Amino acid sequence: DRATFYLNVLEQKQKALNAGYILNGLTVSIPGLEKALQQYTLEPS
Amino acid sequence: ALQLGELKIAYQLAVEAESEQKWKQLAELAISKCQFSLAQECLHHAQDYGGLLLLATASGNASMVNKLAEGAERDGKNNVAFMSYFLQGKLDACLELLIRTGRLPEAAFLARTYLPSQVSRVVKLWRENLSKVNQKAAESLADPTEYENLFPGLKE
Amino acid sequence: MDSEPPSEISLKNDLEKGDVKSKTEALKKVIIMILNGEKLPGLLMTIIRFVLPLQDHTIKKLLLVFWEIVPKTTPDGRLLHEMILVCDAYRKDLQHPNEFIRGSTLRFLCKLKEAELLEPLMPAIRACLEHRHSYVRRNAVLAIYTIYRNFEHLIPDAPELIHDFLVNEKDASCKRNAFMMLIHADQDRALDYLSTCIDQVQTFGDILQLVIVELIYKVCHANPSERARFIRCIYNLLQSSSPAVKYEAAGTLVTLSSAPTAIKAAAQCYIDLIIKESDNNVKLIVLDRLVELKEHPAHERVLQDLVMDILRVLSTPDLEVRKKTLQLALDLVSSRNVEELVIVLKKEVIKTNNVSEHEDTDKYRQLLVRTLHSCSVRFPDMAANVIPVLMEFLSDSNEAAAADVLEFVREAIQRFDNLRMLIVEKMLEVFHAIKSVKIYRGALWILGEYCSTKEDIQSVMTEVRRSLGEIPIVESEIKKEAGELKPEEEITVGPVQKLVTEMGTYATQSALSSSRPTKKEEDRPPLRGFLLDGDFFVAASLATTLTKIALRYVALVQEKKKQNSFVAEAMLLMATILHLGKSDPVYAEAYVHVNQYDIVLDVLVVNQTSDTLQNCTLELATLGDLKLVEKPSPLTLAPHDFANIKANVKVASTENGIIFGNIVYDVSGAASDRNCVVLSDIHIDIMDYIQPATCTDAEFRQMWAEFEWENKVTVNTNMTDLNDYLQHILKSTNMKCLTPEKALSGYCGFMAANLYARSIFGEDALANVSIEKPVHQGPDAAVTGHIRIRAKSQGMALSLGDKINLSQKKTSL
Amino acid sequence: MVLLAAAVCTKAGKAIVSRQFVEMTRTRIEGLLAAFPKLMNTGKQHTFVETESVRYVYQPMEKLYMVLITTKNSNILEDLETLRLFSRVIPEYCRALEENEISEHCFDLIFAFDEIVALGYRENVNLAQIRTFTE
Amino acid sequence: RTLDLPIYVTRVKGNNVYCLDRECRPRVLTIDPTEFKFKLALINRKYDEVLHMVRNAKLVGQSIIAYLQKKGYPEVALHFVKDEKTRFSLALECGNIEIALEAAKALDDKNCWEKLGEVALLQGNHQIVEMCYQRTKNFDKLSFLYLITGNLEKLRKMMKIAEIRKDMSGHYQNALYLGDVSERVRILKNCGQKSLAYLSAATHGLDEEAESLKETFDPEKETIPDIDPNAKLLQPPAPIMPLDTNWPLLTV
Repeated sequence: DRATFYLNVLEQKQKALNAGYILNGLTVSIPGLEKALQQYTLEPS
Repeated sequence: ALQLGELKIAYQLAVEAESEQKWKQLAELAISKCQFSLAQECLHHAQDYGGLLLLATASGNASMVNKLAEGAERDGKNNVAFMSYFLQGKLDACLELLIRTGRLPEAAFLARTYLPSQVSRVVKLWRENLSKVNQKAAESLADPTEYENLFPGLKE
Repeated sequence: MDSEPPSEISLKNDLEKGDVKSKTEALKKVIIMILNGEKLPGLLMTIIRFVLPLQDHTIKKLLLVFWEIVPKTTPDGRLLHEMILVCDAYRKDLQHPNEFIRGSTLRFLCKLKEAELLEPLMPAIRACLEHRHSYVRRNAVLAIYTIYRNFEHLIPDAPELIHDFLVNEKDASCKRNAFMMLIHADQDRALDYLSTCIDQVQTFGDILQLVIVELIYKVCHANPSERARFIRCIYNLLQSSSPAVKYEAAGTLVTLSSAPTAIKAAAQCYIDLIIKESDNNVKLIVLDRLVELKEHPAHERVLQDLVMDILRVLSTPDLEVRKKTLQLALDLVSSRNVEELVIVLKKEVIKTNNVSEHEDTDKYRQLLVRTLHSCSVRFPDMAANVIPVLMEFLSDSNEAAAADVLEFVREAIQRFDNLRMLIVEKMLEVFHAIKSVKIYRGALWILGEYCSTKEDIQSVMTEVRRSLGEIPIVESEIKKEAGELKPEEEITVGPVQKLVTEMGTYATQSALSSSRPTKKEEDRPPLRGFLLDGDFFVAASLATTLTKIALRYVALVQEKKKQNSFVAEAMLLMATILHLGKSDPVYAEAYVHVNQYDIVLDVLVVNQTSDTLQNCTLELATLGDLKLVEKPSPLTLAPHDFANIKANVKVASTENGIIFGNIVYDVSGAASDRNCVVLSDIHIDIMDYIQPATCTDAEFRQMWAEFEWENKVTVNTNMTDLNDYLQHILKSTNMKCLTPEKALSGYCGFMAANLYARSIFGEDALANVSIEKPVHQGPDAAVTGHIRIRAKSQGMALSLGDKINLSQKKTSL
Repeated sequence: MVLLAAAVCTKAGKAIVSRQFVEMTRTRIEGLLAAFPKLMNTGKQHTFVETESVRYVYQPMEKLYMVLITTKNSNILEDLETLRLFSRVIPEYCRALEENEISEHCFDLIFAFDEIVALGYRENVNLAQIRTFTE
Repeated sequence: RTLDLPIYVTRVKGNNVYCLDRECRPRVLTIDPTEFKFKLALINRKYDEVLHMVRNAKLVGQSIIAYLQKKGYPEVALHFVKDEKTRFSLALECGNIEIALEAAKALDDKNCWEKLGEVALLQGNHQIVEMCYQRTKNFDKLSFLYLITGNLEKLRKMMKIAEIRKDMSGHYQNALYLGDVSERVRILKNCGQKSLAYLSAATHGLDEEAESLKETFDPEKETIPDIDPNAKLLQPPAPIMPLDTNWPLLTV
C-alpha cells in the first residue's frame, strides 16, 4: 500500500511531492534523549 | 491418420509450426511409402538437422539443404554442413563453414582445390591464428618459411 | 575371545592338551582373532598335528574353516607344497563315508583360487559326485565352477570327473534340485538345459537358472523367482507413462519407507496421478493415464470425488500426508492451481461459520486471507468468489479477526479497481471494537478508497478515531488512504472533504474532524506525512492523487508469483520454504611435481655428514586429513648420499592421533634415542583439513539466521571479482563461491558470493565476499572487498577472512 | 562373489564373528560391521538399507545385528532367504544373539557361513545339515 | 637443506647462515652451489652446464625433469622431454606435431592423437592429420576433410570404414565429394535407407542403381521432394593435382 503510493509518486508523478517530502529524509519524530534516565533507574534493580 | 496412411490429414493434425514429435513420426512414415515429398516437409517442421540433411543432400543442386545446415556450419556440425554446400561443383558456403568453426586450415585447403586463388587470404588469416595459438617453430607468418604455405607456394 | 590380538602363546598350549574340547576351542579362538584381523602363524604345527586324517568332523570342520581365510599366509606347520597340510590327508577327508567331512573338504578346497592346491581340488569333486542332499549337488555345481575359475578355463575343468567337472550344472536342470553355477563362461549345453528346467524347476534353483537366462513367452510358470522376473518383463511390454498402476512392484515398495507416514503420502501421490492426466499447468501435475479412473460422470455412483475430498486437507490426516495431499488436490482439479486452491482456502481461512478454522493468532489468520485473495489476483473468476467470503471472515468481529481480513482485502482493491465497491459497508462494521493496529489500518483503507460507494464515513471512522488500541502503523496506512474517490459523495456529518481534512490530520497535521484522530505521529522513521499532505491535488478524486494510487496496483500483479500473491495455501507453503534443497642428522630439499596427473612430493634426502646414518628408513606420515598415498621407499640417507625419493601425497583422509601440523616427514637412521626424526619438506596448511561443501541461497540464508556473521574484515586484492583470485584462494581453504546476495543496479552492484563449506573441525564455514568495486561516486574504499565471514563458532571464519588475499608458492632447485 | 561377507555383528563397534569366503575382507569386515550396524545399519527398521555404497540386510537381536552384506545383487528374494536360513541356524549355535556366546561359537557360526554362502553364492542350510559338520 | 628442529635464522653474515631457536640451540648451514648453480646456469641459457649440475640433492621432480618443459618456443623444453606428457607438450608449443604423435602414442591415448591431429592441420599438411584421425577413429571428420584437402583416393578409404559405423555424416559425405554418387547408394542400401539411396543415385543419372534400391525395397521413385530427385549432381572433383595432404611446408 505504502509502496504503491511511494512508488507511484516517484515513478509516475512530478516528484514535487517527493522533493518536498525529503528535507534530509529525517525520522518521524524528534524526542529528547530518553535513554540516559531510563538506564539510571534500570541498572540497580 | 498415420495408420490410415493419410499423410495429409496427419500433416494438418501435426500442424506445420512445432509438434516435432508428430512430425518425426510422420516423416518416417512418409519415407516408408517412398513419398519423399511429404517427408522433406515433415523433417523441416521436425527440424532434425542430421536426418533432414540425409534426405535433403541427395539433391545434386542443393535445393533445400542449406537452411537445415546453416547452423551446422558454426555448431561444429561441419560434416552436416559440407555435404549441403558442395553438391554441384559450387562452393555455396563450403569455405565459410570451415572459417566459422575455427577450422581455418581446412578453408585454405578448400580454396586451393577449386582455385579462384582465394587461398592467399585464408592462409594468412590461418597463419596469424597459428602465431596466437602458440606455435613458434611452425609459427606461420611468412609466405612459405614458417610451416604452411600461402598461395604463391601453392598451385592448381 | 571377542578380539584379543596377544593370546597366541596360550592358544598353542590349548591347541594340544589331550582334551579334544580344548583343541577345538583353541582352533576356534584362532579363527575369531584372524577374522577380526590379528596374529596367527605361531601356532601352525600344533594346529595341524591332531586333526589331519580323522573322519571326526568337528576338528576337521574347524581346520577346513581356517583354510579359506588365511591358508596362504600361515606357513610354520604348512610351508609350500602341492599336497600341503591343507590337503594331503584331506584326500581321506574327501573320501570318508560321512558326507559332511567330504562335503566340507570339497567345499573349501575348490573354493580357493590357490595354485598350490590346484591339483588337490580337481579330483576333490569326487566328495560330492554322489549327492546325498540338495546341499551335496549344489555344493558340487558351485565347486566345479570355482575350479573353472581357478585357472582351469580349458580341459582341467569342463567335462566330467566320473559325473561332474563342469556338468553338475547340466545335471541339476533335469535333477530334483536345481542350482546353476553356470552364470558365466560355462557349458553351452547346460545353458540350454536350464531353459528346459524353467518348466521342471526347483524354486531356489529357479533363481540360479533365472540370473543366467531371463524373459519368458508365458504368463509365468510358477514360484517367487519367475514371478520377480516377470514384473521386469511386464514393464518392458508397456513402459508408456510410468507403470501407472504398479504391477508386482507394490509388495517390496511399502517396506521401502517403513517409517511410517511417508508410505501413505507416497501412496496418495500415485493414487492421485492415476486418477487422470489433466492439463498439467502450475500445480495441475497429474501424469499417468488419461482414463483409467476417469473424472466426473454424473451417473457414477458413489463417485470419484469422495476420494478427491481427502486430498483437500487442513491436516485431516497427519502433516506429512497433509503436505502431499494439499498439492494432490491442486494437481487433479484446478484451472491451474487457482480453482481448487480457492475452494481449499475457503475451508482453511477464518470464518464465523466454523470456529475450527478461525483462530485468534493474527499472522496465520492474515496469511490465510492473503492466500484466498491471491487466487483472485491470479484468475478473475476467483475475485467474485473471494469478496463475499472475505466479508464472512470479517463477521467474526474480534478486533484482530476484522483486522487481518481488512488488511488483505484492501490490497485486492488496489488490484481490483471499483469492483469491490460492495464490500465497504461490510468492512466498516468491525472497526469499532478495536485493540490493535491492523483493524484500523485496513478499515481506514477500505472505507477511504470506497468513499463514492458509501456516505457513512464520519460516523464509522469517528468512533475509532477517538478510541484506542495500538496505533503506530495505522498512521501510515490512513495517511495515504482516507480521502479517496469522488470529491463530495459522502456525508453523515462529514462529507468526503472532512475526510481529506482528517486524512491530512492523521498523516501529520492537526484538525478537528472525526472528533480528532487517534495518533498523528507516523510509523517507521522514513515514511512521514508530507508526500500525501502535498498530494490530494484534486480533493480525494480519481485523477492523480491518493485515489489514483489506491485504485492502482504497484508494478505487475498477476499469478502466484508472489506479486500481490502468496503462492498457494498458506499452511502447505511453510513446509516448502523449510526445504532448503541443499546439495640422527638429516637434510631435506623438496618441491611438488606432477607428471601424467600423478601428484607427488619430491624429496631429496641428503646426508651432508661423514657420520654413519645406516638403519636409514623413509616414511611420509598420515597426520590427520593429510595422507601418504605411498611413502618414499628407498633405504637412503647413508654416508654422503644424495638421493631423490618420492613421497606421493593425498589431501583427504580421516584424523590420526599424531600431530596435526604442516606435513610430517620422517627419516630414520642410526641413533637409539632419536632413532626417528621428524624434519620438514615445504608448506602445507591447517586449511586442508576443511572439507568443501556448497550451499544454495536458501541454505545460506538459513545458516545466516542460524548463527552470526557480523565479523568482517576487508581483505586486500579483492579488487577483482568473485571469479578470479578469490575463488581460487577460497578453494584452497576448501570453500567455494556459490549463489549471490546482491541487488545490482546503477548505484548497487557489489559482487556478492555466498560461500559454504562443512569443515572437519566440528563447524561449517560460510562467508559472503562483497567486492566494493565502484558503482558510485563515493565507493567504500574503492576496489578491494570486504568479506563478512563466519563459521559455526567462527573459528574457521578467520580462515576465510585471510585466505582470499593472496597465496602462492614456487621453488626451482 | 556377489556376497562380500556374511557377518554377525555386535553394535559394540566390532564384528563379533564373520566370514570371508575367499581372502578379501579380513580387517575390512570389522570396520564395516562396527560403524554401520550401530545405527541399525543406518536403517529405520527396514530389512534393506544401503550405506557407503554397500547393501546391508539385517535383523536386530538385542545389541547385536545379524548382517548380510552385498554390493551387487542377483535377485530380491534370495538375499533375505540366506539371511533367514542363517537366522534358523544361529540360535541352535548361540541361543539368540549375544556377544560373549557368539564369540565362543566362532567355529560353529563360521562354518555355517561357509556352508550357507559358498564363494558369495547363496547355498541353503538347515539345522540337521549343520550337525554332520560339527560331529 | 632441512634441519631436524624448528629454528629462527640468527642472520646471514658470510656464506653461512646461522640459526638459534627459542631454547637457543644452534644450527649452521653453508650456502651451497647446488640449487643455486643449476638455475644460475639455466637463466643464462646453458643446458650443457646444467647436465652436470643435475644431482640428487636438488633433482626434485619439477625444477630439472619437468620444469624444463615450460617455454612456448621450446629451449628448456628441448632439454627435458623424458616424460611422455612433457614430450606431448613440447610438440604443441613448437607447432610440429611429428613428436606429438609419438608422445601421444606413449601416453597410450586417442585424445592426444585427435588434438595433435588438429594442431597438424593447423601447421598445414593433412597426411599427418589422416593418420592420427584414422586411429582416433574419426573417419567421418576425415571424410569431411578430404575434398577440402582435394584427395579422392583417401576420401574413398574413409567412406568404407565409416560405412560400417553407419556414420551418416561420414560415409555419406564422400559420394557427394567425388563427381559420381554411387558410394552412398550402396552404404544406404546396407543402412536400409532405400529412399535416400535412390534420390542420391537418381540425381546423378544413376537411375538404374536408384531403381535397384526401389526394387529391392519399397518402390515409388516418381515423387518430387523439396529437393530434386533426378537433376544432375555432377561436380568436377578437386582441380588440384597436388593435394593438401601434400600441402607444402618448410617448417622453422
